[PDB]
Formats: sequence, C-alpha cells, structure tokens
Amino acid sequence: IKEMPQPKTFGELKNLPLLNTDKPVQALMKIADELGEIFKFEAPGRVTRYLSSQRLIKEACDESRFDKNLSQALKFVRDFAGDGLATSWTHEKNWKKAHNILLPSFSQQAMKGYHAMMVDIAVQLVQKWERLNADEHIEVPEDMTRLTLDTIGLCGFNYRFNSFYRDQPHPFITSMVRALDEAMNKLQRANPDDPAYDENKRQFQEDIKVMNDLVDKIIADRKASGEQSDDLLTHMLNGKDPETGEPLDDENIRYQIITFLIAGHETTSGLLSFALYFLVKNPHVLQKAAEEAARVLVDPVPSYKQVKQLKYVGMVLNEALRLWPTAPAFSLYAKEDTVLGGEYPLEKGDELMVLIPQLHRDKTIWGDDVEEFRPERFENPSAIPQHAFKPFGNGQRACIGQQFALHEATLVLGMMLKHFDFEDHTNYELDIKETLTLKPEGFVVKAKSKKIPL
Ligand code: HEM
Ligand SMILES: CCCCCCCN1CCC[C@H]1C(=O)N[C@@H](Cc1ccccc1)C(=O)O
Ligand SMILES: C=Cc1ccccc1
Ligand SMILES: [Cl-]
Repeated sequence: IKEMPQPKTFGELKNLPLLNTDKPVQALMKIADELGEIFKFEAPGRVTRYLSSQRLIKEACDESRFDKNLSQALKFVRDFAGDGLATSWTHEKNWKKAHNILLPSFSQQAMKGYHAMMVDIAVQLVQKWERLNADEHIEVPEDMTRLTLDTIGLCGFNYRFNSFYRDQPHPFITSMVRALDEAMNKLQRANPDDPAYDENKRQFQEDIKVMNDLVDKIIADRKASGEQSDDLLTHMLNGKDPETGEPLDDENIRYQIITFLIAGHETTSGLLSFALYFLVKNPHVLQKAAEEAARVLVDPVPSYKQVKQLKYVGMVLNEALRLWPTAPAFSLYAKEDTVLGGEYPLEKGDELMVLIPQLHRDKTIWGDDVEEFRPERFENPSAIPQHAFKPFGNGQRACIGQQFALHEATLVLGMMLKHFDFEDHTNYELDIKETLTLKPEGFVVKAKSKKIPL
C-alpha cells in the first residue's frame, strides 16, 4: 500500500485554486509530469484521483470494478443536455434505452447512409477555400467548427445551420456556446449565489430556452409532416428499445439532438484542427498523406468505400488524437472497495479522472519519441497493449459517435489534402483553448489550390 502524491495546497481551498486558469487540463498535465501516474486532488467537500499511466488506466477501464461518473463538468452540462447519452448515469433507464435504440444508427454500416450529407458540407468547405483571393488565409478551427456543426445538424435532424453563409453563428449555436462557457466557468466560480451572477443565471436560462425551442419545434414539425429522412431524428422517431419495447419520448429525443450538436461543435472540429496543425509542422507526413489522397480520391466526389481506403489519413487522425485528444478526460467511480495497481486502496464510490493526454504520453507504451508526430506508430495496432489509447472513452460508455467522427474527419482531411497545398505562413505557435474540449486557438494557414475540379 502506497500514499499517493498531491500537488500544492491553498489552506482551506486545498488544491482548488490550481484550476483557476483558462487552461486547467494543461495545468493538470504539468502536475502529472511532476507527480507521476497518480495524484490526489482535494477541494472543499470533494476528492478525486488523476490517473496518467496505462498500468493504472487499464484497471480503471475494468467495468466490473468501475463505472462512468458524471464529472462536475458533465453535471453542469446536464442542465441543458439532460439525460441524453453523454450526461446520463449507466443505471438510468434512459441510458440503456437510448443506447439500444441509437447504436445501430452509429455503426460503420450506418455511415453509408450519412456519407452523401457529409460530402455536401465537405464540398461547401472546399468551395469556400477555392474562392479565397491570393494571400487571404484560413481560420482553421473556425472553418472546421462551421463544417462539423453543419454536418451533425444535417445528419442529426436534417437542419442547415448554413455556417458557411455567416460570420456570426446561428442563434442556436450562440446560445449553446454561451451555455457550455457558463457550465465550464462554474467549475471555478467561488460564491455562485453572489448577486454578481444573477445576469449569468438569467442568460443561462435564456440560452436553454433558445436550444429547447428550436429542437422541440423541429421534433414537432417532423412528427406532424410524417416525413422519413436519412437522419438520426427519423431513426429515433421509428425506434423501439428491444429490451423495454419502449420508444424514446420527445423530451429525450431533444436531449439526444442537443447532445449530438454539442459533440459535433466541440470534438471533431478540434481533431481536424490538430491534424492540420501536425501536418503543416511535419511536411514529410503531409506529403505522404497528400500522396494517398491523390492515389485514392480519383473521382470528383469521394465515395464511402474510397474514404475507407484512406488508411494513412486514418493513422494521421489517430496520431492527432494521441497527442491532443480533444475530449481530454473522463470520470469513473469504484463500484465496490478495490485496490488499484496493488498499491492504492479505494472505497466504494471513490472517484477517478483519466487524464487522456497524459495516458497517451506513457513512454512504457509509445517509446522515447512520444512527443513526435509519427502516424506510422499506428501501423501494427495489435501490438498496442490494452487501454493504452482512449480518445473515445471506455467500454459501454465509450463514444457512440466514434465511427461518425472518424468517417467525417477522414473524408474532409482527404479532400483538403487532394485539393490544396498548405503553408504555415505565420509559423504558428500552438495555443490550446479549453472549452468542453481542446482546440487550437488562432491557428491560420494559407491554401494554394491544386485546381482539381469538384
Ligand atoms: C459528431 C461527433 C460525435 C458525436 C455525435 C458523439 C456523441 C457522443 C455520445 C452520445 C457519447 C456518450 C455515449 C454513451 O455514454 O452512451 C459520447 C461519449 C464520448 N465521446 Fe463522443 N461524439 C462525437 C465525437 C467525438 C470525438 C471526435 C471524440 C474525441 C476526439 C469524442 C470523445 C468522446 C468521449 C471521450 C466520450 C466519453 C465521455 C465520458 O466517459 O464521460 N467524441 N460521444
Ligand atoms: C468532454 C470533457 C468533459 C470533462 C472534462 C473535465 C474538464 N475539467 C475542467 C477542469 C479540470 C477538468 C476536471 O478534471 N474536472 C473534474 C474535477 C473538478 C470538479 C469541480 C471543479 C473543478 C474540477 C470535474 O469536472 O469533475
Ligand atoms: C453533451 C456532452 C458530451 C460530452 C462528451 C462527449 C460528447 C458529448
Ligand atoms: Cl496549505
């Protein structure tokens, strides 16, 4: 039995002030570099343990011993995502019911049905960049967020946010972004009942109303028309859980759409932004990926089967997820008393945080070149030990969107590499903004068209 390390304390505030920063996940990564594979973190009225090693995370991923916990972050998001899949407890009826109904709509086979709608938004991105004037630049995370939000809107509930027609986002997106900001800001808000925050609370309730009104109206419109589309909303309206025999109620369908819209906006855009960042910083890797894109994408419009053929592009995306997993942590609780790693006794209910960027820097797994961007380290994935690579979470509570995110990102990155050469014209210094997720901030490039028609 070992006593685990703990970072510096602030008297009665314990460790809490360490997270009073715009970059708290990056702060925790530096603490993990100093303290190692596990450290205790205390705040008034709570304790958790941050895990960074594959040795310990492999055990945390044992669903017989640990289940998904709602982090305080997810509990605050639950005020607008409700009992949607990501903010529900495993033991809530609506978790397994929505899981059973939606799993077949998110399978690799299901991606064939979304492919045409994904191509529609991907072509809008390519056309935007084709239409820039000489020496104009691209705002990378901005355009990747326009694309990923519009893709899940069109695939989620056949709704066009038309983000490529705008400087200022659709009002729904303004409200969702401000609600996500309020949720994450509340993690570091001392005295949340101070009248100073009456405006924040009023604004939060207004933003919840904007999101619910749009989504509830589209659900009501669809039910009335009886229209059948190639979309998640159609699948959720037609679906019955084989176990309970029940469909989802309209309120839960709304929470699933809001959940999907948060994911589209926050996750996939970050992955594409980090992937392009790593490609422009590693020109030999960019060349190899561009050669594959040219070899495989032989038609004006990529096909579903061509996207599956972009093997090296898939490896580039996995290597971007390794270094900067855009959903950077998940939380677990001990189902029963148990000993972690032969060393750390835990009581039933004790919480763990998995610090995914640190797991992905475990030199015992990846070797001494762990900070290098080397997609080829994914060439022989059977050689990777269990639970070493966790950008999509764990077990039955893993990302339902994984096939959707990777299909969209592979299609889009493949088209970007087919159609343009890229220049890091500012020699951009990586600056990672933290919202629900991690994204480059201020990342800009210049594209030079290869003048290949669509
Ligand atoms: C349109 C894209 C996406 C959608 C619709 C989506 C949707 C979801 C949903 C519904 C869940 C909850 C699953 C459940 O517990 O039953 C989830 C979990 C998760 N997703 Fe995704 N996701 C997407 C993209 C991504 C991407 C690109 C990443 C990472 C780069 C990501 C990382 C995760 C992680 C880490 C979890 C587990 C969270 C936890 O354990 O607390 N997601 N996603
Ligand atoms: C998709 C990613 C969602 C979760 C990412 C977590 C993102 N947090 C943002 C701050 C650090 C990180 C985290 O470790 N927070 C924990 C612990 C915690 C609870 C209360 C206040 C501060 C921290 C939590 O939210 O419970
Ligand atoms: C709605 C919140 C959420 C959280 C983690 C992954 C995907 C969605
Ligand atoms: Cl102290």
